[PDB]
Amino acid sequence: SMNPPPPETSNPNKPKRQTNQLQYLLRVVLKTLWKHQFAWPFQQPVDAVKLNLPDYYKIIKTPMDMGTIKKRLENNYYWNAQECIQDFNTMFTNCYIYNKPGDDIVLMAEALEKLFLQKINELPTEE
Amino acid sequence: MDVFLMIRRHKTTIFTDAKESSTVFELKRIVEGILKRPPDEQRLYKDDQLLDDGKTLGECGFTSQTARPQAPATVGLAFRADDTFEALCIEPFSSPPELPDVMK
Amino acid sequence: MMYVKLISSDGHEFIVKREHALTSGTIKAMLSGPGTNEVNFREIPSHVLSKVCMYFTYKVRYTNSSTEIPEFPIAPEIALELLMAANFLDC
Amino acid sequence: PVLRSVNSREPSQVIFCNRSPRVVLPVWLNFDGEPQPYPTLPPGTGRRIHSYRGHLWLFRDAGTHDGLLVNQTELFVPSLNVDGQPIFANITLPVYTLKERCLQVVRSLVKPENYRRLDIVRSLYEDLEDHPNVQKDLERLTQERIA
Repeated sequence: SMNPPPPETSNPNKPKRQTNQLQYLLRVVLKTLWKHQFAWPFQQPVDAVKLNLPDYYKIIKTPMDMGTIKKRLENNYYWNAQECIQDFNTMFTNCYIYNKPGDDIVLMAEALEKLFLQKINELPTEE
Repeated sequence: MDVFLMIRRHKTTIFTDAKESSTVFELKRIVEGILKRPPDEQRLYKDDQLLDDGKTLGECGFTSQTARPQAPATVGLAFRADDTFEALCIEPFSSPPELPDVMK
Repeated sequence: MMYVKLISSDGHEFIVKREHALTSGTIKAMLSGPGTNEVNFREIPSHVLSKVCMYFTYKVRYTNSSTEIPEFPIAPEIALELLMAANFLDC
Repeated sequence: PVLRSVNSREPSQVIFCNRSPRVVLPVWLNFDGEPQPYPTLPPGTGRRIHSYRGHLWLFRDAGTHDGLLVNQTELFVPSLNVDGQPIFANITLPVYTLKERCLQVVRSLVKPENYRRLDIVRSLYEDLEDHPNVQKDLERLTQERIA
């Protein structure tokens, strides 16, 4: 269809890991963003068929959403905190690529990103 | 428009409304209907200023903008006492307690 | 224009339109069964009862308005006593 | 399913106008009747938005979730536009009961963990803790609609 399969959340050929920083990213960072009033557009992959966005997956080469990130954390997909943080950044960046600078969805993403940056600023040192 | 009033004397408060265009005397008629003393036994005041019977409430400086239902304007009332009028005397309401610390 | 007298614990008397005082379910109950135009409140002081009367005026003016309405303002210092009064008065 | 949007796919332009002193959170009830909040309106502001015939809206205070009115009612559903005229949604305060307005101000002043340090009758503690809740107002409104 217009819609590609979503990013993989589990890959047997990719080393799995857990650290106290990845736990914090699931239990504090992802949880806080997931519960935000404006999380809903970001909770699952962009459905370009339903939203009638025939160019979305032509413009966005590395799709990412918080549903994918949640499942990646819960399945220990990430090697370290940086890998997980990269996925959150990709999600924000994709929104900013596809949408106009004053768009409603961009203001929602900026609100989540501000909160995201505040929470990862308190990331525990690895221990 | 309408002006929302509190007419106060001693420990009496009347909540009423009237028009900017209505007169001080008309307000005394309202007081008469309620406290059963005629206009000639009443002096009305805005702060310490005696109001003339013939003036409209608007001419006295009452306005719809400053006499709201939720924040009515005060009219002082003094009653005749035989050969004199009593001094305007509006008894204060009680006081709340100190604000609790948990309310900042 | 029927008025009723509401009397505070500390002895202030408040004279309000009957229709306005009927905003309170408690006052409505207290005046029910004519077959009484004065109500005593042994536990509501004057600073609170005054503010309650302003609420009655506000409610009747703005209920069923088709357009915008202002906020009913409450100073922090009176909020707990006004909450107790409102709970007692069912308004 | 009672309170949900119909999937009409028939566009309807709507003006949201915040004539309250609150920051307003517009909330769309989706096709499964689940709330989807949209960008907030500052007091005294408005904007023109794309909705659809038989889509269902409610409005709340973005900070407290206090309920607001729209065109004097709890819920908004637009018509089709006549000759492309926009449909107006006038968002206002309700007349809160004095008790609810008092609960709003106390909640605005006191942290929930301190509610039980206020000297007020105990029953008022439960009242303070019972925060305005869209889910609970939707259950009450769905009750009303059955009747």
